[PDB]
Amino acid sequence: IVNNATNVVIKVCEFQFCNDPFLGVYYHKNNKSWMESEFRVYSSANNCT
Ligand SMILES: *[C@@H]1O[C@H](CO)[C@@H](O[C@@H]2O[C@H](CO)[C@@H](O)[C@H](O)[C@H]2NC(C)=O)[C@H](O)[C@H]1NC(C)=O
Ligand SMILES: *[C@@H]1O[C@H](CO)[C@@H](O[C@@H]2O[C@H](CO)[C@@H](O)[C@H](O)[C@H]2NC(C)=O)[C@H](O)[C@H]1NC(C)=O
Ligand SMILES: *[C@@H]1O[C@H](CO)[C@@H](O)[C@H](O)[C@H]1NC(C)=O
Repeated sequence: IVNNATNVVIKVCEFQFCNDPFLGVYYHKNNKSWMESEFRVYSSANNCT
């Protein structure tokens, strides 16, 4: 279950998970905006219904 700042996603797949999975939000100084930029959770996704 991940909330990637735009839509709630529920997936049950054979993920090859990273040892340090995370999400990365980048703050842009010039326009003072925060954007979702990094999605480091799974290296692969297969075999799921
Ligand atoms: C959050 O995750 C969802 C699902 O993984 C993303 O929605 C998909 O985005 C891709 C990229 O354009 C589309 O091809 C798919 O059709 C989308 N699925 C839908 C609409 O059901 C969503 O883009 C992700 N959000 C961010 C900011 O990365
Ligand atoms: C995961 O995906 C693999 C890749 O297709 C599947 O491996 C084969 O699946 C077929 C379909 O039943 C079997 O006949 C083969 O014996 C499987 N192994 C090989 C080496 O071909 C695997 O079944 C999938 N697992 C799940 C739970 O969906
Ligand atoms: C802020 O600037 C960056 C880079 O110029 C851009 O990617 C981002 O979309 C901008 N944010 C807004 C809210 O316009």
